[PDB]
Amino acid sequence: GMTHIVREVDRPGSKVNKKEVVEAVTIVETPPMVVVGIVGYVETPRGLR
Amino acid sequence: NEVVTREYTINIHKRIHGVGFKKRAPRALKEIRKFAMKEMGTPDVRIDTRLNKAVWAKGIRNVPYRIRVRLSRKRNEDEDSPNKLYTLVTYVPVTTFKNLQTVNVD
Amino acid sequence: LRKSLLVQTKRRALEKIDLKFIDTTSKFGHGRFQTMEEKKAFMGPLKKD
RNA sequence: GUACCCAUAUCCGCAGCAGGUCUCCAAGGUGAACAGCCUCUGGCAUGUUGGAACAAUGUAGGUAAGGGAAGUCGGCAAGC
RNA sequence: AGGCGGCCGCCCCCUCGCCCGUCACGCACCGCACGUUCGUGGGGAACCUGGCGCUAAACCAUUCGUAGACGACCUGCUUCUGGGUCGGGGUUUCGUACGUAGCAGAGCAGCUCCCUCGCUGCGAUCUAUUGAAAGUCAGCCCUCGACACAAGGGUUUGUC
Ligand SMILES: [Mg+2]
Ligand SMILES: [Mg+2]
Ligand SMILES: [Mg+2]
Ligand SMILES: [Mg+2]
Ligand SMILES: [Mg+2]
Ligand SMILES: [Mg+2]
Ligand SMILES: [Mg+2]
Ligand SMILES: [Mg+2]
Ligand SMILES: [Mg+2]
Ligand SMILES: [Mg+2]
Ligand SMILES: [Mg+2]
Ligand SMILES: [Mg+2]
Ligand SMILES: [Mg+2]
Ligand SMILES: [Mg+2]
Ligand SMILES: [Mg+2]
Ligand SMILES: [Mg+2]
Ligand SMILES: [Mg+2]
Ligand SMILES: [Mg+2]
Repeated sequence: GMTHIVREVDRPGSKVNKKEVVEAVTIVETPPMVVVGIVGYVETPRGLR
Repeated sequence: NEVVTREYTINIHKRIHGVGFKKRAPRALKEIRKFAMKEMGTPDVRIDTRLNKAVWAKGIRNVPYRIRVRLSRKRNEDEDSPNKLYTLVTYVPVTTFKNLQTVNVD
Repeated sequence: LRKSLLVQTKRRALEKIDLKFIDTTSKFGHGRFQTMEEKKAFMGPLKKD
C-alpha cells in the first residue's frame, strides 16, 4: 500500500530547504529470500549459456 | 445418505452486487438454488411459495439484504428421478439477524 | 527490486533523510485517526463499552 | 342482414410489419386541466427468443473541479 | 556446439600384427550392367530371451481475481496451522432508528375538588435513551466461535 511521509528536506539552494515536505510513498512487503540453487553461465559467441 | 435439516442466513446483499434492477430478484433465487445445491449436495432444489413471497416482498430491485432459510433434505419416490434426494428450502421468519448462526434442527 | 546499473550522485542520491511522521490513517475511506488508542481517547465510550 | 376481429395478431401495405384507417362509454388522488405521475373496474406477459459475463465501438440517459463559446462556417447539440 | 585419443598394471593367445623367394589350392560360373564401401546406414509398429531399474504428469470440471470479449493468465483443495458459509470484532459511510418518558413545545378544545404552572385530549417539532439505527466485499483486515465439505470425478500422454 501507500502512505505519506512528512520529511525534512536538507537540499540547499531551493524553496524546499528547511521545511517539511509531504511525499507519496509506497510500502512493499519483502519477506526474506531462501536460497536454493546455483546457476553458472558460459560466455558463448552467441550469448550466455 | 441422511434426511437432515439445517438453517442458514444467506447474505443476498453480497451474493448480488453490480446487478441491474430489472434482473435482481430473479438472480437472488438463482443464487439461492445454487447455494442449496452447493451446501446440501443434491442438484434438485425446490423452494417454497413462502420463500417466494419473502424474496419478492419488496419489489424487483429492493431485494432484502439477508434471509433466514431452513434447508431440509428428503427422498423422492413414485418412479423417482436419477437424483433420489431433493432439498426443500423453506422460509422461517425472524425479527433480528445478529448473533444467529447455522443450527442443525432436529 | 534491482540495484541501479549506473552510478549517479546528481544531488539526488546519498542524502541522510530525517523521517518525521508516517501517517497510518484509515485508507479504507477517509482517514480521521492515527492510532486506536487515540481514536478511543477522542471519541470515548459507546454502547459496546 | 344478424357469428366473430374492428386490431402493436382476423383490414391495407407480399408478413402475427414501431406505418395507415371513421366513431360512443368514461372512475379515485395530486392537480386549473380529458396535461404529466400513481391507484380501482377491466385486460396483459414486455410485443417473431432464452441463459452467462459486463471488453472496445455504438445507440438512448446522467454528471463532472477551474475557465465559460477560447471549438465550430455558425451557441449545432446540451444546459439555464 | 565435448566422446575419441594417450599412460601404468593384468587378461586368452599371437613370436605370419609386415617386405622378397618356393609349392598347391579355393567356382575357372566358359565376352559382358546396378560389384566392391563408414551399414550391427535414419526413424517408426510389433516377435522370444538375460541382467539392472522406474511406479508419474498434463488437460477438462470446481474455485479464484493480481486477469478477463471468448479463449488465455495468476491461484486453493489434507483430513489438520485446509478451504468455504454464517457469526464476531477492526475499519469506514450516512447522521442520531422504532418504542418509551417529559413541570420543552405556536397554540386550541373540554372538565370541575371550582381546581392558589389543576387535570385530560389534539398538536409541526425538540430533549434523554442515541458518536444512535442501518450497510460494510461481493475486488477491505483478523477470526483457529458454530456448521458442513475435503482421494470425488472425465479425457490424454514414453526415449536404441
Ligand atoms: Mg354482433
Ligand atoms: Mg401494425
Ligand atoms: Mg410492403
Ligand atoms: Mg397504428
Ligand atoms: Mg380525477
Ligand atoms: Mg382537486
Ligand atoms: Mg370524454
Ligand atoms: Mg406482435
Ligand atoms: Mg422486434
Ligand atoms: Mg421469450
Ligand atoms: Mg465543469
Ligand atoms: Mg464547474
Ligand atoms: Mg459566465
Ligand atoms: Mg466574448
Ligand atoms: Mg467563423
Ligand atoms: Mg438548440
Ligand atoms: Mg446542470
Ligand atoms: Mg427511518
